[PDB]
Amino acid sequence: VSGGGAKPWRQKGTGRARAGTIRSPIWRSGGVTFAAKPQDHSQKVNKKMYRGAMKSILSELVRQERLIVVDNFSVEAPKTKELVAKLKELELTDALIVTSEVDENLFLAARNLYKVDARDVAGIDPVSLIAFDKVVMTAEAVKQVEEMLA
Amino acid sequence: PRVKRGVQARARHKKVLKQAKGYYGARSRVYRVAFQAVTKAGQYAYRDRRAKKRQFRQLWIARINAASRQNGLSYSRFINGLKKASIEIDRKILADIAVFDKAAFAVLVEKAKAAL
Amino acid sequence: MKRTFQPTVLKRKRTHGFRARMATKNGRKVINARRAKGRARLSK
RNA sequence: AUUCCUUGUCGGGUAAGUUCCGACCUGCACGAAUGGCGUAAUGAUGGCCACGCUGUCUCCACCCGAGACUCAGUGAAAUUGAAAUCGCUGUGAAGAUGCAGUGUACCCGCGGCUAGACGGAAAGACCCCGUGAACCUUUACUACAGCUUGGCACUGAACAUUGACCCUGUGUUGAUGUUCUAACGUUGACCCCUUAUCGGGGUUGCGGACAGUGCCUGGUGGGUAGUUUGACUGGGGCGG
RNA sequence: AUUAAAAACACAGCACUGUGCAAAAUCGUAAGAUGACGUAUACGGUGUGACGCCUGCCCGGUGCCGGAAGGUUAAUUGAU
RNA sequence: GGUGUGAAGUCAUUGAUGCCAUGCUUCCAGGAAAAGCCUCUAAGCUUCAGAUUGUAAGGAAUCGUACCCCAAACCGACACAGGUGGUCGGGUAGAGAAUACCAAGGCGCUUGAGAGAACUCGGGUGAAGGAACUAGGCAAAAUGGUACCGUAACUUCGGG
RNA sequence: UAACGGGGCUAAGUAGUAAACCGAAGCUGCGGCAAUACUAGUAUUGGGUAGGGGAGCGUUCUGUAAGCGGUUGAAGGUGUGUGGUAACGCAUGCUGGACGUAUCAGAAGUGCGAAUGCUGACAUGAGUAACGAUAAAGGGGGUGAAAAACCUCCUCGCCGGAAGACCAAGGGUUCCUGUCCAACGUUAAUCGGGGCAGGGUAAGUCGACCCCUAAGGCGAGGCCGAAAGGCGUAGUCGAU
RNA sequence: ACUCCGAAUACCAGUAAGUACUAUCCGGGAGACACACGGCGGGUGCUAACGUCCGUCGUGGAGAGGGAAACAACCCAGAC
RNA sequence: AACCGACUAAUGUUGAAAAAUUAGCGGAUGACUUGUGGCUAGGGGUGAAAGGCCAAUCAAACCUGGAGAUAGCUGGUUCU
RNA sequence: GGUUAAGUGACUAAGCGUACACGGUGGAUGCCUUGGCAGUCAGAGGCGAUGAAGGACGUAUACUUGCGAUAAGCCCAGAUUAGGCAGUAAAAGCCACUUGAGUCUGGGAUUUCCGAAUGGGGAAACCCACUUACAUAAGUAAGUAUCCUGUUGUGAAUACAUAGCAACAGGAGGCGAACCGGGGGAACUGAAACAUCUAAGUACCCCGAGGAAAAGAAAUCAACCGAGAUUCCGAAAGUAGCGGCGAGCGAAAUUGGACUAGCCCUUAAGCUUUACACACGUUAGACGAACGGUCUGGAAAGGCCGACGAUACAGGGUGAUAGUCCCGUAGUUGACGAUGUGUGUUCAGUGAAAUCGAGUAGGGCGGGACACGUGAUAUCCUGUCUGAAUAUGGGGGGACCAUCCUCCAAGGCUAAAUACUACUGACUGACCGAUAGUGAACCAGUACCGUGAGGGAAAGGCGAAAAGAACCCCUGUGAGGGGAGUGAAAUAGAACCUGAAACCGUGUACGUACAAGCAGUAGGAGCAGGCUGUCCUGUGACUGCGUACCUUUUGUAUAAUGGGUCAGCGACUUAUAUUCAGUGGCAAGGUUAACCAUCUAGGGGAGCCGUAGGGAAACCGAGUCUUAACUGGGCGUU
Repeated sequence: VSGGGAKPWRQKGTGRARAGTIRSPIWRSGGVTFAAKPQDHSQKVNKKMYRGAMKSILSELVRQERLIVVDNFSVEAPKTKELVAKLKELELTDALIVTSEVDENLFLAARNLYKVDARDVAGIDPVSLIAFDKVVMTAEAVKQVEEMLA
Repeated sequence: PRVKRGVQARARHKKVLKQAKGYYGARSRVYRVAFQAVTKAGQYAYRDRRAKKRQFRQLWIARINAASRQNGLSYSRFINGLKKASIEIDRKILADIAVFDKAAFAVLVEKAKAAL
Repeated sequence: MKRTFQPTVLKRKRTHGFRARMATKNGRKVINARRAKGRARLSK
């Protein structure tokens, strides 16, 4: 904090509580006793623990009937309106759509949709599998996820 | 994240202050004095819940002694009498009877005398 | 009673004035310092 | 202005004098430029005495003013755990408004007083402690500056004496002394840059391998600096 | 300066001592300064403190000055 | 308010700390500097340029200038009983710039009004006594001018 | 008083005998909670500082959450009722006027009565002390909402080697005029060195500038110095 | 600070009943190392001290409740 | 007398005033006093010497930085 | 019935208490934020004699912003288009409306004085000159610093010459938060004292850069196998060592990466310039989808109903909360000119020291640096004194010697990977939200304090909109208020959101003037309100009991400490490593680090831990150590 070099007043005589700096954390306008500095909140996850979690999640999706395997899932134009329709055929509004590779069209068609993400097998995360209400996987992507997760 | 203490800080202070309603001066207005006051009130209240049981029994015994002696027997002899007569009426009841049904008290006294 | 501040302008200038500060290295250090601090008044 | 014992003793002064003056000398513990003893004059100097003078005092009285008091206007302060804030005797972290027992006591101001609130003020200056601090001292420790010593360098030449060594008297080195000039010095003179008591260059004189400086080295070194200087302890020190 | 004005400091006078001038001494790493545009009747340090009468004994200690013979002794040298 | 118009306007005496005087006398501690200024020449220029004396014509810029200054305007945090260099200094009395009373001029100090206790402050007087006070005559009281008279020890011969 | 706690006591003392009773948070009874063992019941256990161990409450922030609640009233504030062993929760009237946020996780600037703590506000002392030289006022009139304090007149008093008049410094518009009186002015104020607006400072001769230099400063080159710089010549500044 | 003798207690060990989560070992975390009074045995002191130093037990510390007028440390007794 | 000073007393001590006022007091042609401007600076200056003074500060100024020195000490340390 | 007597006894409140109601003060809280804080990705990494930073004074029909006597501007070119003439801040006088209104960007012009400040001087923002031109009057303009380097002239003491002097040209000077190299260089502190040592080559001072700097191409390592400059990052490793062997300090070999580049003294690569090209980007910008009705309300973005866009649901604004109202966003486009970049192709330089390294290597003495403190101390630097060899040679390989290996010093240049961000842009946040966040959200490095260096604040919020209260009334043509009016709201009225507490009032109920103390507590009458009296609320006569809290202590009512009160803030954190425990994964295995990466994935096996111990060690090894050897014994085995 700015300033605070000078001793505010003499140690003895004034009748005041001893001070050494106007920027004591006791004083208004003073330091924070334990001022924060920028942190790295990253945690190690073991590679097996990540894969184990991912397998556990996919299994639970299956049992909860949230994993929806489709033969394919493609959008013809980069049009949101088309994707909404396709989703309505699958009778799902909120869904993660995991394909083997994300087409521009499907990526573009999904941007403006909330609670609809288009993700490649590479890009699937532990939270996203949990977060979206359904997970629509193409059968190719299933086989790719299998190899990815062991 | 930074936490401001205001809203909760006030609620604690207010709780104590509300318990100190009726105390004189600072003791109902000022948290530092009220807190001390509400604590000592709790301490007294604990001590007195015990000592209530002593005070009331002393009162009964004093009343029973009055009534027994009006009926010509000491408290000490009357309790012995009743014990010997196997009468297990508590001092709280006896003292109630001595006030509200003087005749019954006299009966009990006569029973007590017979046992002695 | 004679107090410590017995101002003369000339003595103020010759001691604390701009041309006095600018004459010495350490004076220039002061002017630069004050100019960095944002001080409206660099000299007396 | 020194004397412990001590108000020494004697004399003076006073009715009465631990002070004063004179003197004595068993000077605890005067003493001759840290001067000794005198000494006119001087001193907002210390002590003592006297006259005058007086409210200094016996022993205060009265009076004149400025406050204090009252009214109107303005309007602080230190302090403050909270107070429904008595006496006494006792008790008790050992000196009680607050505990016990008891005595006394209608409620509230104003003018006064200061006995208590261990009243207010300033985290006791005393004392101790801290392996605290500072500054001061020295024949504390360790350093350093400065001073100084020698070696080497800048630094040379002739001789003369002499030492060692070398050979066969001879060289090679080392001192020592004299002499010399060419390094070096010059805070002598003159010339020029140049209108210049700086400086530089030139010339010359006087010095001269000296001085002086660098590196190394012994000494000296409270001049300066950093520090250390135990603990127990019927406070602490001293002693142990 | 603001609890001490004095018997404390200074003082003229006195004495010791350093200092031959690029003076000693002091400031400064140095250059350069003061000393002094002075030159021992001067300058510096130390003490004493007008004036009068005086100022005794001790050179073991510690200074300082002088002496160098010997002893001890650094760098250096480098015999064995 | 404005303008208008206006008498006498001398003499003597006294007399500065002002002036002559940056003098004079004397002393030792031995008393700025530099320029303006006068003069002299040098190099240099010699119908010149310059110099002198005169006569016309023109110029002389720029900045300050209010106000306070024994202070309510400066320095003291205050509209603060303090501090702040220099100049001027009338009358009577007086040696005097002391002091008293006044002049010129300036002020009544930015809370008032009552009352007339204790006690505090600053003063006045005091019977009898007179330092008995007190650490101590602290404080008070006292003395206090001029002229003349007169004046001890002591003394370094000045003093005292 | 003050050596029974007091009253008072000749037993209300002392010793004893008999049979009673009072008396604690002890024991029991009744209801409830918890710890630990065992097999929901038993059994035991539950004073507590330093300290160890265990379990929670609430706060801000992230996800959950573009969900959920909200101008048909969020947060906050203030009452009331109610629930739990507690931290606290829930509901709700009034106020308020736009946010809030379940649940489960996650992360902390996560909880204040103390530190002669820090900042702000507001108390107490208290309508108390004091209102700044004891040079001094009195009255008539005026203006004004109002006059002890401003204007004016007549008196009085005070300074007069100053409490007058100037100048330098220093300050900086305080000067003059009109207007205003909130704050400022230790009261009031019509007044003011206050606020606001306008005006006001006229130079060949005063002063500055300027020429000149003192102490001294700076200082081309220079000399010296790790660097920065120091010193200093020629110069150039510098008034008192 | 003598012993021809010599207890009670205490301690060491064994055997045995009953009661008790005791003892021990290895780890994580401490705190504390100013103690006080009372009884008993003593030193010191005056067989003084609300003295001082030990041993040992109790209480206080860290303990409320009742008694001892009031009274940490005494008597009774351990507060979900 | 001015001026410079500061010996005594009283007042004052939340002052009129962070050193004054009042009454007295000393020096008052000198080692005097005063204005303006210069110079000396922190282990440094300056000192007729009091450790005095160097901006109401001095046995080592003030400011900023090292710097959150260190503090075996004191205080304080927040819900159930 | 009266009188008397005795007993008994309400009704007082000067004031005070408690409770409640309504206020005041005050500014907490909540909500909000035009400001901060920390970053990421880019940019640009300098500005200045062509006069900076920063200022002074001016400038339009006080201050801030802009500008500079051409003074909120002038010009020019692009771009843009209905309003504009800066703000406070209204007025006023005006201009303009499809393009000379204006705005935006760029480039020109102008650019007082001060400031390196440079003609000289100087108290910064002032004063005074010389030269040369001009003017004729007593003016105007331009030029005029110092140093360094070079080149020309001149040109002393002595001939020559040199010094000196002058002219000319080209540089430089100052400022800036950090990063960088170098010259100097503390102390507190730690070592539980202190001196070696530490702190620390840190802080600080100085000098010099640059967009980076530095370093760099083996007289290097290694180990008989080999590697191949430098820099940075991960390991090896808190290992070897160093060390009052204390406190502490701390490598390398080797290995995983990032990046890679070498080139010349017979003259190179690179760098800089110069132009010519070309590419290539930047620099004003433009277009930019889709919503109605109804309900609540002051207002609709909310609700209800039904639509519609989405390569656009980033974000902001609009009278509450908006995909569809607005500004934007996605996407698509835009540069005359000016810039930047990268390529060639040129130029003119530089590199550059010339020519392979002698006062050098090595040595002695003194120091210093290397993790290494002089130690047995290799190596490096050098103040001083010395001093080779010179490929048949020399350096190193941790005393030293031999052998062997490896390298070639005494000349140079060299990108990238690396460091930093005062400044510009965009974006992000389990960062702050007005006592916080910057000292500074506000006219803040201001006010204020100080001689000065320097120190250094407080201070946000009416409303959707000022609609900021016409007019009337009291009052001093006041202050302040009451009406009226405005507004959804005026206890939103400018002393303005919310509006806590301390603290102060008014009103009402009850208590209280014979009564002794931590002010309560257990009990309890009476009175007053409700509700309807084995209720609730308020008060509380009277009785019992009862000496605050904190701290510190053997022990505190203590007359020991601290606190006037309230509100706000104020103290076990963070990083890294070691260890123990819980939990999870995997399991005789577990795990990756830097880094790479289409980036929480996946790669990456360097390394670490476990899997064997014993011994000082070599070494041995389910054993080993001890000893001549153990009947043994220590530790281990399981």
